[PDB]
Amino acid sequence: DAEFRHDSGYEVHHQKLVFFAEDVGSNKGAIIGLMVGG
Amino acid sequence: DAEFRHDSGYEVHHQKLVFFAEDVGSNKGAIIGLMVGG
Amino acid sequence: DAEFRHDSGYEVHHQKLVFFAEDVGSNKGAIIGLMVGG
Amino acid sequence: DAEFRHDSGYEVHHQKLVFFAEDVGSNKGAIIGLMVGG
Amino acid sequence: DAEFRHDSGYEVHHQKLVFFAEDVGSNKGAIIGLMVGG
Amino acid sequence: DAEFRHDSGYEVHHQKLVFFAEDVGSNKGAIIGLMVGG
Amino acid sequence: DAEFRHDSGYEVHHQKLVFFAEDVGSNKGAIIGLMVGG
Amino acid sequence: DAEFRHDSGYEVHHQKLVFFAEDVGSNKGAIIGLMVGG
Amino acid sequence: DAEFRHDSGYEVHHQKLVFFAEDVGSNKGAIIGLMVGG
Amino acid sequence: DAEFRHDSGYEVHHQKLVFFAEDVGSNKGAIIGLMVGG
Amino acid sequence: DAEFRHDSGYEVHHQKLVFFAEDVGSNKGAIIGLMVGG
Amino acid sequence: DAEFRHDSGYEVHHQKLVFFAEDVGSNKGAIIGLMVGG
Repeated sequence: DAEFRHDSGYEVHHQKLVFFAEDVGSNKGAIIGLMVGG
Repeated sequence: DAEFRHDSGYEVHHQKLVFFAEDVGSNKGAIIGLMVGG
Repeated sequence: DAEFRHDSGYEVHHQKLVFFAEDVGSNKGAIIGLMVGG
Repeated sequence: DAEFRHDSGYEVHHQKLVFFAEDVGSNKGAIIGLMVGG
Repeated sequence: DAEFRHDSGYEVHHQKLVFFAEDVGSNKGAIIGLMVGG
Repeated sequence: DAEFRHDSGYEVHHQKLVFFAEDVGSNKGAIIGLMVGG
Repeated sequence: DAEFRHDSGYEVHHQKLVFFAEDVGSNKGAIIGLMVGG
Repeated sequence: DAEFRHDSGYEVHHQKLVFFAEDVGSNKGAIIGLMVGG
Repeated sequence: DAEFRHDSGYEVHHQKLVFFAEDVGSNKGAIIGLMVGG
Repeated sequence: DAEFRHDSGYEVHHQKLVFFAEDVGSNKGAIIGLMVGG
Repeated sequence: DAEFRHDSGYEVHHQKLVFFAEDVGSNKGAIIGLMVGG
Repeated sequence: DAEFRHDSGYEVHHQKLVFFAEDVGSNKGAIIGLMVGG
């Protein structure tokens, strides 16, 4: 799960970036190419 | 699950970006190509 | 599930982008190509 | 573009799966959330 | 582009899986959240 | 681009898996969250 | 119950305030949110 | 119960304040959020 | 209960304040958040 | 301002109390008995 | 301001109390009995 | 300001109390009985 929050007060600027990310180009907890005999 | 929130106060700027993301190009918890004999 | 919220106060700007996303190009919790003998 | 082909000769089996896929949960070459001032 | 091909000769087996995939949970060459002032 | 090929001769087996994949959970050549002032 | 009384004799002044109050923003002897099983 | 009384004799002044108060922002003898099983 | 009384004789002054108060921001003898099993 | 929320899942009980309150017997931000000469 | 939240999962009990409160018998930020000569 | 949160998982009990409070019988940031000559 993800809980993202951003709260702004008094801000003066030319440029501002806020970047919040969890899974970007990811295979978390994945099973890929499994073989079981029985 | 995802809970995203953004609250603005007093903001003065030329440019501002807020980017919130969870699963971008992802296969979280996926099973791909599994083989079971019995 | 997703719960997205954005609240604006006092904002003055040339450009502003708010981008909220959960599953973009994703196969979360998917089963693809599974084979079971019995 | 896709050019998928499968030819079977002499095959004997309990189970056989052939899985050919392209762009499964994808946004290839897509523009999402773009802003140009002029 | 994809050019997928499979040819079977003399094959005998309990289970056989052939899995050919391209761009599974992908955003290849995508533009997401871009801002240009002019 | 992908050029995937598999040719079977004389094969006898309990289980056989052939897994060919490209760009699985990937953002190759993608632009995410870019800002240019002018 | 309230018994408020003010008697003026010989008084000379720019400003005079007499403030008599009882139960201002009060919940005296109140039952709020009570639960009895039997 | 309140018994408030003020008697003025010979008084000369720029400013005079008499402030008599009882139970200002109070919950005297109140039951809030009580639970009894039986 | 309150019994507040003020009597003025011969008084001459720039400023005079008489402040009589009882239970200002108080929860005297209150029950808050009580639980009994039986 | 007040933002109150309660969400129930799987609940089994003899008795349950949820009590949410902000201003109970309160004079928040109040002016009482002010005197200004000019 | 107040932001109160309660979320229930799997709960089994004889008795449960949740009590959330901010200003109970309070005079926060109040001016009471002020005198200014000019 | 106050931000109160309670999240329940797997709970089994005879009795449970959660009590969250900020200002109970309080005069935070209050001015009471001030006198200024000018």
